[PDB]
Amino acid sequence: GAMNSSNYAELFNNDIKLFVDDTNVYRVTVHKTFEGNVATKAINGCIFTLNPKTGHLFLKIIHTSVWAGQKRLSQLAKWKTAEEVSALVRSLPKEEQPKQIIVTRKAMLDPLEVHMLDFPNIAIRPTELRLPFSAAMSIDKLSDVVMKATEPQMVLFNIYDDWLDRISSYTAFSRLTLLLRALKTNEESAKMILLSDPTITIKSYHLWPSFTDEQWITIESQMRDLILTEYGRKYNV
Amino acid sequence: MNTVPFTSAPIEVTIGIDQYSFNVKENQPFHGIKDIPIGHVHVIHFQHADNSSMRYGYWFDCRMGNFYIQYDPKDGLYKMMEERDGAKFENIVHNFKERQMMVSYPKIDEDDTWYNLTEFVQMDKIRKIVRKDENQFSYVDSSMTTVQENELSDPAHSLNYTVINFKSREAIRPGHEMEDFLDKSYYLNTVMLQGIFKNSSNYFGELQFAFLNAMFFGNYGSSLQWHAMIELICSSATVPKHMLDKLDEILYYQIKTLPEQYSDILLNERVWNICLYSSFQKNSLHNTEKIMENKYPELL
Ligand SMILES: CC(C)Oc1ccc([C@@H](C)N)cc1
Repeated sequence: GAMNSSNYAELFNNDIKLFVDDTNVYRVTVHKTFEGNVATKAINGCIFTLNPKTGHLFLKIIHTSVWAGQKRLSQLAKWKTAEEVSALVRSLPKEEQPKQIIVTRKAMLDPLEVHMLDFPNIAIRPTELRLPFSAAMSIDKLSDVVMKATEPQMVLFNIYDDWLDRISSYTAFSRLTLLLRALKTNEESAKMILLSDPTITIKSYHLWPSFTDEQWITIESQMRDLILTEYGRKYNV
Repeated sequence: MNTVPFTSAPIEVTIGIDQYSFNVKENQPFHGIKDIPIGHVHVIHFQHADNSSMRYGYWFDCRMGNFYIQYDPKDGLYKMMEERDGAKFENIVHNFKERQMMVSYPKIDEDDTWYNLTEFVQMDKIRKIVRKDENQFSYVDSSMTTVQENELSDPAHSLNYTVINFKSREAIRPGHEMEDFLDKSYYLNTVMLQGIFKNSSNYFGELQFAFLNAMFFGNYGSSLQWHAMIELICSSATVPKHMLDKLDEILYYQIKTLPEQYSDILLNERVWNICLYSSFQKNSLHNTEKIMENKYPELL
């Protein structure tokens, strides 16, 4: 059934699974027209498809040309997501195909179920977790490749960098969700935290800074303080 | 006019014949039902006074044979049987008619309710949904499950309604996933009407039969089938104009005939609100929407 805090260790067992987040697929700017009406302009988007055990991220870039001449784009975006996830599964060797796909938004359930009819054994599950994957576009290297795309494109990343050499998947996912929650709550301050010290760099082949174990403890504590701070500023506590 | 005689009424029972129902007392002298209109299917149904568990009954057409009812004290139910001796039957019926031992089905210079509820229902199609090829009449009861219900356990006692499933490969063409899920016209018109039912009359026949089994026997799987067949039409953007007009008449009489006190269990809020207010055909069911709003404004 639905994924929640009670069955949370299931994410890090040995059954292949993917999270699918569709938040950033259909992205618009709302602006005024010369006549004083309101119009939207779409910008490139992406599907965020993540294996939480390995860190492997299948970032399918959604180029604005997809939407040309189409109606009801927010509905189309869910079906486009499901089409692309199904295409990804079919492209994978059988032993790499997931046994479960967890959608972060329940409106993806029926579109994905219908697109995956050929895969009766792949379970499509919602979750009651509020995961912060919408903030993927606050990661500079992911945002850069999406915005520069001139055509549909899939780009593969490891969202954990080399962390799994030193920590477990459970811990790596917790670090990731903390970083993304911080970037979602106050992007400027989170980015300031991550880049404050100029002697800590991002390897060309990585997404995050090369922190030592002790610096990650410092960073993580600073992220927790940020989230609680904003929770104070937000609710006056 | 035709007759269904009863050998006797050894146990106290409520007897239904089409939309009428009446009571007979334990060992009260009673030999059956006369003046049954020729040209329609009919259903004769039973609910025992001592155990209201299991409503059960028989679909039949008097043109297809001479049928009577006889209580079986071993299996504990009223059974329909066919009498092949035609002169014996006429003579039994004549003795019962002379002695005024049969209740009279209403005549009435005005009613069309039963016609309107069974317009497209044919015995031959009933006998393919209810498989018991040695009898010309068909038994249904409260507990019988449908083929689709069994997929999700005795196959010979099943209601073989046409399986409808909106998230199935039959319903969804490869490459037209969104199109076919949001607009069921290709499933309705190509797969079901052209492919399986052959015409809309057979579709409406199964829809009408499903409703009547839900209403008369409280058959839950029949209620599911009735709603699915309605939803498949209302969720199609492209439906022949004559089908929509006829569907409105069909549902009108079904809603008119439904007991007001059975609506809580016999009507599915989601399907009806979607069909009357959200679907492609939200503006095409004027008679049905008017009677639903005046009789069951709560559900909506
Ligand atoms: C012998 C005579 C025909 O028995 C009956 C008459 C009426 C009824 C119901 C209609 N009150 C039942 C049985």
